[PDB]
Amino acid sequence: AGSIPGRRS
Amino acid sequence: AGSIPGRRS
Amino acid sequence: MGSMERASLIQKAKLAEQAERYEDMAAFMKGAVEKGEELSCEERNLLSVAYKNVVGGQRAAWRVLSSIEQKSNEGPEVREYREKVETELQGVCDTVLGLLDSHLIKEAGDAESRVFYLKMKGDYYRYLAEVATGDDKKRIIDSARSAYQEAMDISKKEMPPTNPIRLGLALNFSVFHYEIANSPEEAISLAKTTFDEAMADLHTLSEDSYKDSTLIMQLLRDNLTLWT
Amino acid sequence: MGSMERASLIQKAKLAEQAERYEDMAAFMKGAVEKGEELSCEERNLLSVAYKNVVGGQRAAWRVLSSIEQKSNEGPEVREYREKVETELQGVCDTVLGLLDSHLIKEAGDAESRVFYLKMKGDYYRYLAEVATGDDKKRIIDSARSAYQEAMDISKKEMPPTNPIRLGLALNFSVFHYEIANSPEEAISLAKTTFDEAMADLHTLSEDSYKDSTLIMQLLRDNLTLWT
Ligand SMILES: *Cc1ccc(C(=O)NCc2cnn(C)c2)cc1
Ligand SMILES: *Cc1ccc(C(=O)NCc2cnn(C)c2)cc1
Ligand SMILES: [Ca+2]
Ligand SMILES: [Ca+2]
Ligand SMILES: [Cl-]
Ligand SMILES: [Cl-]
Ligand SMILES: [Cl-]
Ligand SMILES: [Cl-]
Repeated sequence: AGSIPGRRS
Repeated sequence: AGSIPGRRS
Repeated sequence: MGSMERASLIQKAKLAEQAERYEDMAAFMKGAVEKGEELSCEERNLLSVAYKNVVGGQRAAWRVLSSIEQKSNEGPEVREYREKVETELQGVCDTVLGLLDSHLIKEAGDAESRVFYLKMKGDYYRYLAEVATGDDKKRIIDSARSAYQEAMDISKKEMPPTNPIRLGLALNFSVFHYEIANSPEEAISLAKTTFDEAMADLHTLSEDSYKDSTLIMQLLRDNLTLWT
Repeated sequence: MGSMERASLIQKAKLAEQAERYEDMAAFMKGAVEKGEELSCEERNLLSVAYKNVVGGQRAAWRVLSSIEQKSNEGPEVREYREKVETELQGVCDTVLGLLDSHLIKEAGDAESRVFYLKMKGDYYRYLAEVATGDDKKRIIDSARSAYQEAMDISKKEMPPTNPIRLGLALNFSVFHYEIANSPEEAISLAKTTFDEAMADLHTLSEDSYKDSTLIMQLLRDNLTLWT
């Protein structure tokens, strides 16, 4: 289950 | 140009 | 970071993100917050991206070690090292929560900032809950739920159903319900209602806003597909 | 790490590698080295893998920042932050070199350990040379060359041409020639002769040794393809 990716700015 | 990957043990 | 200019801290946070130096990025953004001024939309994103990456690495490592530890209970080293990583993770979560409490949230009056910070508060208590096992797992879960709920209430009143902050908040609260609170029905209901109400609002958006919202709606759909 | 058992340090280094916690891995292996006992083949690999990953992240970040810095010279923040990363990288290289000098190399008598450590010495001076710009770039380059050369001399006398340590040493020395010493002809000649002499020795190997050697020979071939 995926949360929101705070991957890239 | 690639050196030796000390990637995994 | 008290001797560095606020603008220099922000500029170096952006450089650190480009260099994938997220520990540095977080320390720069922590310094920027401690200057005491409110954060712009872009600056809030930098703060969130930095700590999300740092704690994301710690969570991934903790899960690897916790899995090894459980396979061994079917010397003290595996437990000791899992404990060390867990303590470091809790320290990072406590640091972020301290920044929100001193004093980001109390000065955040606009919906876009206040909902963003309260979602953050819910997220970092959720990360604490992931590793909690003692007399305070319940209180940590309730702290996460309370922050998410206040953010939810504001976002329903003040933001359109397609707002990316509102959508990402609902996504993470639904993950909270499913993974932390043992409420998969609430998780599925929230994700479905969030998706459907956003779908009905898409006609109001520009091409660029449409892409932003549909991207996050796909994440809700992916979870629903996994959960049903 | 003075209060932790050597065996516990080794065990935790292996756990850290599984968790991709390479900074921890390096600190555990540094503690193991400082116990003063020689390292086994497996333990030497753990030491090398840990620091290779740590400095590999720093080199990647330094290149990102150096590229930004050069695009700006066509405030002081980009230079300052590149300098900070560069100083941290140099500290890691100095730490590894200190471990080799106190006292890994002087106690290493077998070809497999001595060549391995001297190749390491060449590698970490090569990393120092990558960022060197002052009155000591020449001396750093000569320190790398001297370590590689001593390792080369031992490996020719004591190891078969397919030995993976010998092959990886020649690979990295050829990269030294090409990238650091401005000697692309020497780099190409070394890679070609290394490949050809290994090819002629493959018939002596088991199925598993054959896979180990041909894998590294492919890396020599990839470089030759890029260089010619
Ligand atoms: C709280 C929060 C909401 C939304 C975002 C966001 O827009 N992240 C970018 C993104 C959109 N779709 N993906 C996969 C990433 C961040 C934080
Ligand atoms: C100095 C040194 C020599 C050889 C190796 C090694 O065998 N690394 C594993 C490997 C083989 N082929 N690839 C891509 C990785 C490490 C260090
Ligand atoms: Ca100022
Ligand atoms: Ca002991
Ligand atoms: Cl530990
Ligand atoms: Cl305000
Ligand atoms: Cl800096
Ligand atoms: Cl010895």
